[PDB]
Amino acid sequence: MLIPKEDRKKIYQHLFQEGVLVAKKDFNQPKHEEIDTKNLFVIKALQSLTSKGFVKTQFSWQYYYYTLTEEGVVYLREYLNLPEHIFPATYLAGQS
Amino acid sequence: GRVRTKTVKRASKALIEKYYPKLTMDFQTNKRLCDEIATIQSKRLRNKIAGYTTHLMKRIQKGPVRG
Amino acid sequence: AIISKKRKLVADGVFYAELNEFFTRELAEEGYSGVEVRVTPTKTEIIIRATKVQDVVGENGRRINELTLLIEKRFKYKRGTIALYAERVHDRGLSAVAQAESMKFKLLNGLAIRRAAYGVVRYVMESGAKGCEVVISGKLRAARAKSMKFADGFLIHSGQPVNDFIETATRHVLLRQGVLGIKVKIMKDPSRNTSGPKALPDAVTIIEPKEEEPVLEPSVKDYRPTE
Amino acid sequence: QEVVIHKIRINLTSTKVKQLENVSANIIKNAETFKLVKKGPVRLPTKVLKISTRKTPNGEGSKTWDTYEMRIHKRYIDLEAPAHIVKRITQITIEPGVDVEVIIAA
RNA sequence: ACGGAAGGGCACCACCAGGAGUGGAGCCUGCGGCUUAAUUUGACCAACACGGGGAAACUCACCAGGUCCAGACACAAUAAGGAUUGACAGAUUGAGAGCUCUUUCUUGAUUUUGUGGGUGGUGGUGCAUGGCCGUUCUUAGUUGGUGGAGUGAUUUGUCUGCUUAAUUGCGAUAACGAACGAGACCUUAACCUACUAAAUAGGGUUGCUGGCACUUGCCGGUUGACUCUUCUUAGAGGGACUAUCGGUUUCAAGCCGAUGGAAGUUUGAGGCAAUAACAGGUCUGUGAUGCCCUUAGACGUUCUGGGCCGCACGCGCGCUACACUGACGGAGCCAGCGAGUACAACCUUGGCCGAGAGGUCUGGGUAAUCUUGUGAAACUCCGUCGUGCUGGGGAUAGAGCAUUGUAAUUAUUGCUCUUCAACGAGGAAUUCCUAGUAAGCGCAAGUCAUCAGCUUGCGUUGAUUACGUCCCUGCCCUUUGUACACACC
Ligand SMILES: [Mg+2]
Ligand SMILES: [Mg+2]
Ligand SMILES: [Mg+2]
Ligand SMILES: [Mg+2]
Ligand SMILES: [Mg+2]
Ligand SMILES: [Mg+2]
Ligand SMILES: [Mg+2]
Ligand SMILES: [Mg+2]
Ligand SMILES: [Mg+2]
Ligand SMILES: [Mg+2]
Ligand SMILES: [Mg+2]
Ligand SMILES: [Mg+2]
Ligand SMILES: [Mg+2]
Ligand SMILES: [Mg+2]
Ligand SMILES: [Mg+2]
Ligand SMILES: [Mg+2]
Ligand SMILES: [Mg+2]
Ligand SMILES: [Mg+2]
Ligand SMILES: [Mg+2]
Ligand SMILES: [Mg+2]
Ligand SMILES: [Mg+2]
Ligand SMILES: [Mg+2]
Ligand SMILES: [Mg+2]
Ligand SMILES: [Mg+2]
Ligand SMILES: [Mg+2]
Ligand SMILES: [Mg+2]
Ligand SMILES: [Mg+2]
Ligand SMILES: [Mg+2]
Ligand SMILES: [Mg+2]
Ligand SMILES: [Mg+2]
Ligand SMILES: [Mg+2]
Ligand SMILES: [Mg+2]
Ligand SMILES: [Mg+2]
Ligand SMILES: [Mg+2]
Ligand SMILES: [Mg+2]
Ligand SMILES: [Mg+2]
Repeated sequence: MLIPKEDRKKIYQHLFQEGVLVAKKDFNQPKHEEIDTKNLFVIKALQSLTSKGFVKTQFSWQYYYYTLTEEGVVYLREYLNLPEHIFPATYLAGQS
Repeated sequence: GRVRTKTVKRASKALIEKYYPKLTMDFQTNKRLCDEIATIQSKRLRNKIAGYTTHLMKRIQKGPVRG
Repeated sequence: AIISKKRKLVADGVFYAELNEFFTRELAEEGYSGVEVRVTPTKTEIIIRATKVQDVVGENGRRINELTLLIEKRFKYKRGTIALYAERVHDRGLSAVAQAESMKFKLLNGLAIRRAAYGVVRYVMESGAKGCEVVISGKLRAARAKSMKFADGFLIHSGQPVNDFIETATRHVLLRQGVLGIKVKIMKDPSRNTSGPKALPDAVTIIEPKEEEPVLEPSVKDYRPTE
Repeated sequence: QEVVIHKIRINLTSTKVKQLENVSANIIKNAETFKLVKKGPVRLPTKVLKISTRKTPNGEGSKTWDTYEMRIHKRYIDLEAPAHIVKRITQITIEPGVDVEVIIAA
């Protein structure tokens, strides 16, 4: 997919700062939620990342659950050039 | 077409054979006895059991019967 | 959030269906059994009953965490207002869902169909169940379809005893030549079935009478009078 | 200084009965324990949520339908009761399934 | 398994006695055939108002065309002196499409062209499959463990009788104990002046008033007070178990009648509902799916328009009718299931307009609160009509007014005026049904932006005739015969 690099930057940076996406299956919608970009290339970008081996996908009731695996974290950190001591929001020990 | 299938007949037979001194001729007293001395799950089955128990009691009172 | 109460309950039910199917998709490798949705004044607790609880939690307790995040975005919840909880199944033998998933996994590894089915039945009856049954339908080593039936104990079929005691589970297994359909039925022990009836509808229990001695004819035994 | 009675109202919902009735009974017991005046757990007509559905997913076969339904029981309660004990009662004794809602109506 | 073989039992998807019908007519809808670019397709008791299939767009699957990649990933290849992307204006187009061209400008490694591979597919195969449902079969039928008989396939248990709706029981017994089915069980409908209670349900007394009567009474209004739960609700419970009695029964299972009852058909109605099976249907519900096909001008996806509705013709559900037990006017005025707006715009009261459809202004209702007492139709009372295809019938058309809709022509639908056709109770034949049942009558809900003549439910008025049989069509068990086992097709 041909994604302008700034919208792809938004996608990658959001996926990193928290770690998960839902991405309703309905294409052609104007804006994906909490991303302010088109849902279509959100879905396609996470599909490409999964094909890489960085995002585990899970389709159920059209809501494309996305989760970031460790090599995904490393790849995003190298791409986002953010310091190597910050982890996505999932890794935070928000336990019981 | 009321035939009172296996369960009620066997239960009433055991009821008579284990509790004849306490059983009576009356349906309501034997109904309370069935409630107290046996754990019948529903209440329609309890009523059928008490009714057949009363019938068997009446037959026994008339005379000695098989089984 | 204002909405009709009947519509609110329907939405709650469809949300529970949401959660159950999503967890079935995700935690299938975990021997998923069931999910409970408890609603408090502040938190929407979601208890997960699964076999591999420690793997469900994951390292440092992050897996559950990210799962929670998905829910918070699946239903537009708020942080803190929702929280997951992973619990071990009370007895993995009795839950037909877990057995169905486990023996689907066994089928996935090319294990013998008859051997896997009989092992499942044996384990279930070992758990204390009053009867188990498994239907394996599909292309069992032949082009023509056929259904194999394995059973032991007794399985009722009519009346809500079918709902009160026997629990069923249906699964699909993907092989290199087609799909196999798997149906698992377990009739739990009614005596141990809490929160409901504790016996079959026609199960009649008669209390054994106590034996007493009557011979004492006069027996005017006197207590000390009180006033 | 919350002596002003809020004439507060507690309403309930569920798709099941025994736990709903249990919650209502506990609410009434709590209300009587601290000497509160009330209108009892007034029963509301159980709304039957019904869908008819054709059984066959493909239209073939003899015409066979089915009806699925829940029942919703409401059993609202209102209290002419003090402030803090009432809110404590609402925030305690909660059972999954039964849904509690509170209206001040003051 | 079958018998135009026997015995014993059953069923209004059988009949008798009937009722209402359909088949005759218009129309609506679904098939076939024809036609067409397409008139998309699957079903042929158990296909045909069925796929929730009431499709104007979408739906969609068909047709004439126009777009785009929503071809991940790996490698090679170009390539940062441009891999590429996009576009004003014009030709082109149906388009205000940079689809394609004229010119040029913009854009930056996401891409582009080749290989592998992958996805998408209402593409094919239900004769590869799952799941589900239908049917065999609404009948009462199945099964294995020790034991007996057979060399054996198999058999007895599962039966001579009687009884039951029932392999339901009484029993007799090479059978004994058991399991599934039936029953039991849940929902629903009754009955509860017994309990708990209620300004989201009702009632009484008394206030504050209205009117009429004049005697202190009647019919009303008030969210003023006190009190109650008979009805209305819904929880725990009670109640019927063929209870008592009389007949009849190897006197046992049980049947028949009367009485008391609310209820005596299993109390009515259902929901689940066994073994075995069908090459029954569904890939067109599924991101359920194996294989095969396609994967760039695509069978992917989207846009425009058309079709799924055509019409020499046959058939299947129905609706309106052929009138006097009626049509049309007024007046009376009676329900029960429902449903109803939030990130959207639902149910609509009430007040003004319009003759109506409808319009407008406000106000309730996220619901025992408001629509709503859904003041519904049939029905009832008084009149007009008067046996005339007539004031029946309202199809087919002409014109106009509105609503939903981006869009209504191939009339969406509603309303107003007019033409008013066939239709005279419908052959052979054939369907459904034994009590609040059939039938008549409508209302609600699912389809729904608008549209039902459909279906699922609900209630109103409410019967004639059975209360039996194996004669037709079948079903269950037993006996017998068979040259049948793809099993009398
Ligand atoms: Mg049973
Ligand atoms: Mg049953
Ligand atoms: Mg017939
Ligand atoms: Mg006849
Ligand atoms: Mg007719
Ligand atoms: Mg006709
Ligand atoms: Mg005809
Ligand atoms: Mg056609
Ligand atoms: Mg049939
Ligand atoms: Mg239409
Ligand atoms: Mg189109
Ligand atoms: Mg179309
Ligand atoms: Mg085209
Ligand atoms: Mg598809
Ligand atoms: Mg397509
Ligand atoms: Mg088939
Ligand atoms: Mg059957
Ligand atoms: Mg043997
Ligand atoms: Mg036999
Ligand atoms: Mg009462
Ligand atoms: Mg007698
Ligand atoms: Mg019944
Ligand atoms: Mg076939
Ligand atoms: Mg396909
Ligand atoms: Mg059609
Ligand atoms: Mg039909
Ligand atoms: Mg009239
Ligand atoms: Mg009403
Ligand atoms: Mg009316
Ligand atoms: Mg005329
Ligand atoms: Mg007329
Ligand atoms: Mg009529
Ligand atoms: Mg229809
Ligand atoms: Mg009969
Ligand atoms: Mg032969
Ligand atoms: Mg012949």
